[PDB]
Amino acid sequence: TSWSDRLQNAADMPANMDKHALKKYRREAYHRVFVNRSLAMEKIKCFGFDMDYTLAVYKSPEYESLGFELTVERLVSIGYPQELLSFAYDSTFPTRGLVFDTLYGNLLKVDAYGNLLVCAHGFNFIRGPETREQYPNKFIQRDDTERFYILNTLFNLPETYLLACLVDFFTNCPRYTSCETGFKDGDLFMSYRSMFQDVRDAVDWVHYKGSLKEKTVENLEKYVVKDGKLPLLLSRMKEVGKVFLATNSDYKYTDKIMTYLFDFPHGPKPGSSHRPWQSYFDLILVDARKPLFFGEGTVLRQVDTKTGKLKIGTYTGPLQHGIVYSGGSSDTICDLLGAKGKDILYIGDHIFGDILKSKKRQGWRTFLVIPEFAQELHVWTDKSSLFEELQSLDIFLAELSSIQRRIKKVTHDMDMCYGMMGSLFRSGSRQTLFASQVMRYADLYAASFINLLYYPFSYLFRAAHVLMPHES
Amino acid sequence: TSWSDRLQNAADMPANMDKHALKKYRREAYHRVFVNRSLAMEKIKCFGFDMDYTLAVYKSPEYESLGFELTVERLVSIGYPQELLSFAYDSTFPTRGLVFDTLYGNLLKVDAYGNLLVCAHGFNFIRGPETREQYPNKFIQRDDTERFYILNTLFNLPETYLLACLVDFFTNCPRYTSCETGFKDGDLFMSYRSMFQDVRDAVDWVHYKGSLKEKTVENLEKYVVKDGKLPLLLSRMKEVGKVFLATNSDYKYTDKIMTYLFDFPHGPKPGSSHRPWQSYFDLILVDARKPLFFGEGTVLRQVDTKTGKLKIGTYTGPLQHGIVYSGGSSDTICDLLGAKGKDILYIGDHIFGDILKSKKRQGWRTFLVIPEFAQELHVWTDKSSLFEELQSLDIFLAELSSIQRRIKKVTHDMDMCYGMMGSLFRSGSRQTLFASQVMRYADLYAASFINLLYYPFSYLFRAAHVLMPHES
Amino acid sequence: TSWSDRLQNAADMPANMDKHALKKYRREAYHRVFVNRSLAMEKIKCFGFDMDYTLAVYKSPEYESLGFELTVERLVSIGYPQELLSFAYDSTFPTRGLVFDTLYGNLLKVDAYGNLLVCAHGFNFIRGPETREQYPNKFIQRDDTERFYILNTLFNLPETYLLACLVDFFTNCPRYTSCETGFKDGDLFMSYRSMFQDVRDAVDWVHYKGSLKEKTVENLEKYVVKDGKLPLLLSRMKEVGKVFLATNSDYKYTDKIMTYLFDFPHGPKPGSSHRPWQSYFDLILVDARKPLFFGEGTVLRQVDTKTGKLKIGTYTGPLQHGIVYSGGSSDTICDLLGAKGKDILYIGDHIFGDILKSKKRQGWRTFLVIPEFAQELHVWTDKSSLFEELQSLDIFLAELSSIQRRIKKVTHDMDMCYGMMGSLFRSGSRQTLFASQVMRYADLYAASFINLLYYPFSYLFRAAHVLMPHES
Amino acid sequence: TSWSDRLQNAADMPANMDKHALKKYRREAYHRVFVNRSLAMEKIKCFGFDMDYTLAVYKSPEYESLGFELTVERLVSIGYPQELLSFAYDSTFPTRGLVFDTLYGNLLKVDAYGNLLVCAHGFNFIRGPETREQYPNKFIQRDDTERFYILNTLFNLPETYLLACLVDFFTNCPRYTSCETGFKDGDLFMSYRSMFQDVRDAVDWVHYKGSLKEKTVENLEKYVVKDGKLPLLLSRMKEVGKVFLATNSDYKYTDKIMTYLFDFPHGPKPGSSHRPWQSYFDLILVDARKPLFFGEGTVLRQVDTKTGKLKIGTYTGPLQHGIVYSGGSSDTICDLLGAKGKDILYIGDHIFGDILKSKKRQGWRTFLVIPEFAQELHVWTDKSSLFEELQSLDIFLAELSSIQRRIKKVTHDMDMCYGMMGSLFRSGSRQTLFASQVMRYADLYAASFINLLYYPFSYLFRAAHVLMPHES
Repeated sequence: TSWSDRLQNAADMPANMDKHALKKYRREAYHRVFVNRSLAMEKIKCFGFDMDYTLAVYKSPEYESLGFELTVERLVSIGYPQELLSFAYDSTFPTRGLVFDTLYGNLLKVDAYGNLLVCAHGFNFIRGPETREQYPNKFIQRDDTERFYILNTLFNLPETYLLACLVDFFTNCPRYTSCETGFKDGDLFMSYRSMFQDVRDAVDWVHYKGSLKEKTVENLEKYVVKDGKLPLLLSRMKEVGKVFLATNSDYKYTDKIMTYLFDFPHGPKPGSSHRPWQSYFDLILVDARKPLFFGEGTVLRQVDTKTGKLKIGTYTGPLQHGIVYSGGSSDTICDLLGAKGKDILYIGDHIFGDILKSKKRQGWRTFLVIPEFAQELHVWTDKSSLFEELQSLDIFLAELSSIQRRIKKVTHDMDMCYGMMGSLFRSGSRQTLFASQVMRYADLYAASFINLLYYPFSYLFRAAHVLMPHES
Repeated sequence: TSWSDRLQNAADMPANMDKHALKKYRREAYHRVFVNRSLAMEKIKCFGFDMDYTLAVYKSPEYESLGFELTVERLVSIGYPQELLSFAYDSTFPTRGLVFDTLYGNLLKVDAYGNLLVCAHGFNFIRGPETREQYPNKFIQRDDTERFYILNTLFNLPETYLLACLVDFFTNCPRYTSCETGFKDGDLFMSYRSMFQDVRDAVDWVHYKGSLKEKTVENLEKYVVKDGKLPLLLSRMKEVGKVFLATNSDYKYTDKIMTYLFDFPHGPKPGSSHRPWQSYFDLILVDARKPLFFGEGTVLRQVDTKTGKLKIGTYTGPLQHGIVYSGGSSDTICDLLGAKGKDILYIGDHIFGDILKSKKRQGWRTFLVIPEFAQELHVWTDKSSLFEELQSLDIFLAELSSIQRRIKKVTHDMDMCYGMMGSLFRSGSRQTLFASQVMRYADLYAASFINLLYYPFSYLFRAAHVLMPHES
Repeated sequence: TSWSDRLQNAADMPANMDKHALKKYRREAYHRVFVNRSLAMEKIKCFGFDMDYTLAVYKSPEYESLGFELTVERLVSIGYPQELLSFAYDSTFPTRGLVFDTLYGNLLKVDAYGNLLVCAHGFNFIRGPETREQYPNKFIQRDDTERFYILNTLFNLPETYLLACLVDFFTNCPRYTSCETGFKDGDLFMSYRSMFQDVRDAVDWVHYKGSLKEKTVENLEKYVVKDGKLPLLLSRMKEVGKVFLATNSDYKYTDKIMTYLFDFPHGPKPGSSHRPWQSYFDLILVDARKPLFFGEGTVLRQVDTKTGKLKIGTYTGPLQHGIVYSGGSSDTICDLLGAKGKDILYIGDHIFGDILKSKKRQGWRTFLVIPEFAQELHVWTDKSSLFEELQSLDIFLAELSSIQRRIKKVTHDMDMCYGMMGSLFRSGSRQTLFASQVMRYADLYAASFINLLYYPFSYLFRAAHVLMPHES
Repeated sequence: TSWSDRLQNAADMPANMDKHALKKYRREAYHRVFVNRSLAMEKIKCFGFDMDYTLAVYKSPEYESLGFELTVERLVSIGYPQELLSFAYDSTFPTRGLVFDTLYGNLLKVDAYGNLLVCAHGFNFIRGPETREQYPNKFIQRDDTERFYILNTLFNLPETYLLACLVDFFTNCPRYTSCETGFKDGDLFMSYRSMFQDVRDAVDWVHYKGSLKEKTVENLEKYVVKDGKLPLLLSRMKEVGKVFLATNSDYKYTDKIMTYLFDFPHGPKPGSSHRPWQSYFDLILVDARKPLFFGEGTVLRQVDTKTGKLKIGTYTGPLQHGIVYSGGSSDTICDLLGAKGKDILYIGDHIFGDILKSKKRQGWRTFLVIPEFAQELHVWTDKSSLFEELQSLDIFLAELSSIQRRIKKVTHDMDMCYGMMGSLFRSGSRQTLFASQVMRYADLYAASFINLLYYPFSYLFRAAHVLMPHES
């Protein structure tokens, strides 16, 4: 059972909007919205969305596997060895948020301070003392963006696995000699940095020039979660505020995906007339180019929705019914909707991108969708006895060895319940960079934004005030 | 009673090193070290220091007043009006960490998200609704460094006050017409941005070219806290690890100040032979140019300690006894002392500078000295009933107006106990940017690093593990 | 008769290598090599070439017309109006080296100092006094690269004409309102800058992603000049020095074009065995990325010549027979051939690019091919009586009005003999920027590098020494 | 007899303004204005000047020697060896326009293409073949500004000589070991790059913070050429156009120097009332910050001429009588004087700076003052038989060894007549970079702008039209 299986199981359920049923439902951890900073929903005047992995949650592991396969095919196409074609995506390996070290060809799981939690070279998980040879301080400077690439998006899951497969393959292929920084084949030297750049370029190519979108749209039921409660929640949002879409995707793809997402034999609820997806939005903006969107942005354009092409000219007019915009900036949204940043709840999955930038640059309120959380929460709740043991061990050690070996063992057994690279949010008792970023920049979070359906219009989401050590 | 009065009162006390006395002493909040992240002192192999406002804590408000007076004199010298000479420093106005908005000429106190807590234009504190005219979202983008300057150092206290004095003066002087972005005098327009740049340039000039250092060194008893326990703690550090100085100051000034700091008729303890200040350090580095120091740094040079001039040439040799270094980088320290970053505890007052950068760039452990904390902690403890009331009011409001007016009143009365710009760490129930940065980057903090004297050699400083909302 | 007709007529002639015949032939202006700086051919050890418009001279106006048509089709494809499809390339309009002013939508012909010689808005040639409204000093700052784009390559001929066609079209189309900086259609505004960027992007797309290369290679006889003397000259060069190819083109295209260029039923001369094009080169380098090539370059790669794909890895080996390189830098050539810059004669058409950069960055000797010179020289020689009259008029005016009107008339009549935008090299008595750049950076120049065939192995090309005014 | 002796001898002569006398006087090469591009004086509406080395020509070698001595004193002051104090300026060594190679510590004289003409390491002039070890292509990339510094101003004459003295000193001092890129003293290594940076910093310090200006103004007769014809020419300019000063110097220094320059017991001519220097200018601008001046410039300020300080505020008003401006941009001049660039003749000595930039950025007309030309022209005319022999030898060699040795000998003997580094304008038959830049960017040039006094109001300065080789 993948995280998207959990999402689809919940998607198949009809909405019981009886107030006591709703109160009962959001008691359950899987239907809750979690709160890092207090948020009075009555003050939200505009609800904004990203599309990919937010409105359109791609099914796992099918979609990752498709991306993986097409990326492999592209690399072979440009000259990588035929053996790559024998690789097959394995969802049990990657966790989101890993760092690829282009100098030494390692995948690293780090905390918020750049401390090493896990280090794998290909499929070889490197123990603590061997890690010191390459990382003397068990630390990386993660903003050395020439060396380190942080694989923070769900689109980066296939390349996370592909990188490890490639390191493994070249290491074990007798044609290549393994060196500290890459592989030697006579008078050719393939650095890990060049290999990474080829992988990155290929993934980009698959998305922008290859067949990924075409293969997705030709089998939307295989690849995209669909939930009849989606128009219900969007219609409710539109009763109390404005609703907008701001997506990096182009109009043609957006239209295909959104049409699918709303393709039911009814509108907001069973028995109601179906309505086009566009009617659920006060403002639709495609080709957003986030994160540049949250700064200078790009020229505001208008989509000719008959052809899917841009009209000639920068668009200088007002918000009008039926118009679809392209490019622009976050200020476009504010201006056209008459909103100030704190009046906006922006809903998306890109934590290091949309969510961080909308918060830091514009003071928008944020809701982070974490598609994998459906599965993570299962594991967290099922294995809470392991975590509790780990807490007790840390506490007992501190108050003053055999205890350290036990801590290592429990840490490993806990982490392996999530996958080879462990939980998105931690390794044992140590939080990841990703966990830290969610706490810092996501006002609210959940496995799906559909969980807002279970809270009333003017709910006050509450978090405890943070105190300094001397104030506590 | 200023914060430096508190520091000097504690400095005058002899050290009772009986273990039970030490345990009793660090119970008291004023002699504690506070802990944001756990730190096992037994793992620290090197103790590093900054000088200014760390080893050499300048007395308040005398030193700020001197800086203020010399900066005013410099501005008048370059053509500012003679009326500036009637200004007098007032320590009850500035709090450290305010943001000068060069567009509208306001001092702003913000939270970690750029939300406005306080806004003053000159000496006029602007209420919430009037704040919306210039800050529609009650928010600033604090990394818009062309517009906003964050006054984060204690050296910035006099200019914090001077900026407000200047805005007040020009506003009320009939020769000038007050405009949105500056002041008009016929065919001359002085923007707030140009005024700020003159102030910044003048403060820099006073420190680097003017008489501030000369006036300080000619009356060190007036201007610099002195504590006989300083050589005791440094000598104890040197029994268990290496000790280093890394200061932006030049050798000649460093030598004057450090000689004063060690000028007692004894060495580490009463009855022991006096020893030169240099003997307490395994490595002395001046002209550090932090924060560039924590990246590429500058060429490593050697000081001719007879002349106080640099020797000709980049220094390419090993650590040797009696050598004093100039420039270099954080890697110099690591290389010469044989240390990895987590083996180092770096002690300084510059949170946004040395402490943040040493942590983020190098994974050093950090101890933040906060000179004003001696006074802040007094006020915090004396007015804890006001804070507790504020907590109860927030809690009562949330569980569902007259209560809001009460919250505003209590917030104001609490804040005014600290000064006109309130606590370094908060306004009412809201934490400042500065508080957030201390929590994030200072592993340990206190009003003085001398508080380490009260903890044993291998003490384990403990902080609770942070949990995400769904983990709690 | 186009310039490429002249080149092909000369290409059809067999080579008479009798020394007296060769001496007679290079007497004629059309078969001469012209000399800006003295060059002793005996000191040249390496002859290097570009491919496009150097070895492979595209036929005119056919090739420009193809590029024009495909660029138009691309613009219509992305949403430009269908009326564009009625445009047809006109070779009598563009001259190479014009400046597009993206602010006001003008094509400008300038001198080396940025002084305006010609200004056309669409097809309206703007007289001197109307030019002052937009160019008060009849001057542009040509290095303001945000505003001005210099159309210096033969690939820029179709877009030169397309820009004028578009300005004309939008000006005369009643749907658009002509404004100073672009065109208004209700709530859409198309700036000249945005229009130019679309044109530039479309031309790039046609070359890199569209069908231009495919359409060229499917009818090479229509599109590419072919000369049996080419292998004769290259074989002679290889008797006295090394020969190299450095092209921005990819291997697959290079191979198609070069195979065509050498496809005769003989090798260097009639009666000799045919030899593959690769055998004429000591070093073949594709994907050169000039001008970056003349600085840091890119990673050196090796082409798998069976597949046309790159081999995996940076190539670290020596020059070997049959290897084809990709990327690298000008230092690659020097290292592998054992050459110093002044030992190299580099032959190309890109004056502002390859020729200027190889000279300035590396001190290479340069030979500039100017494909249009075959026609320009015809016109120059036929209309020399007009030029002589113009000289006499300038001289008579200076020694001290009706004469100015005559000067304007003769200038116009002369210029119109070349085309609507006049000579590549001048307007009347004033030299263009392009002329100045040829003099400054091309040691040698001619309509074809084949003219080197008519000079002996160790010929001394001589130019007069330049004297300052006080030295003369 | 120095070049400034020649200038002062001509300065001492009264002006005979009889038209036939003026015609006779400017026949002589020393009183001529030389012409690179034609210039109709009747079209000039504004005459602009720099001050230093233009209006105020510093006497040689006295002024260079003063600068040299103060720079040496500063280096010794910051820790250079006492032996530096024995150096003494020698005007026979430096020629302006040399390139310091910070990698290998050489002074280089180059042509316009970066080809090496002369190479000296300290005082050792390196012959051609030894030059190849460090410069394999006898070429430098002169825009590699990290490595090469071009000493283009007369203020750079003392440091030109100082650099050679320092290389010589360290080479011959037994304490230092000479290495390829600097000097080793045990564990100290002084690179040539660090040595150059110290020299550059010291020269800057002498001008901006040291005593150079003070020592100059206390003995203006020793240090500054003075000519009673200066107010005569400026007064004549003001009869036909506007006159402006744009100087990088501050007001206080400008006022001292200009007051001296006009301190005669008369005004424009003997017998006329003296008038203040300011009355000769329609616009006076100080603190110009050229070359930034010719782009964005700096904020326009107004000088309080009573105090010599800036008034508070950006100046937003019109041109008014008696105002003195500070900062601003070249557009300030155009706006306030109502001029377009080609209406302006700008007169200065900084060829690579003011003259090049005003021409390239703004299309101003240019007059280059070359103070050394007074002496260079003497040598040129006296040794023209050597140059003529050299021309004959080059010509005889070309038409086809003993002749090459003769060419080298004559080249050396000619060059040595000018000084150790030869003529500003050439080495033998090869022109320097400086010569090329004068031809390219100075419309007019002479040893002094006073030579304009000898041409009538509406003189047409004529230069021959440049033709390409195929046009000739």
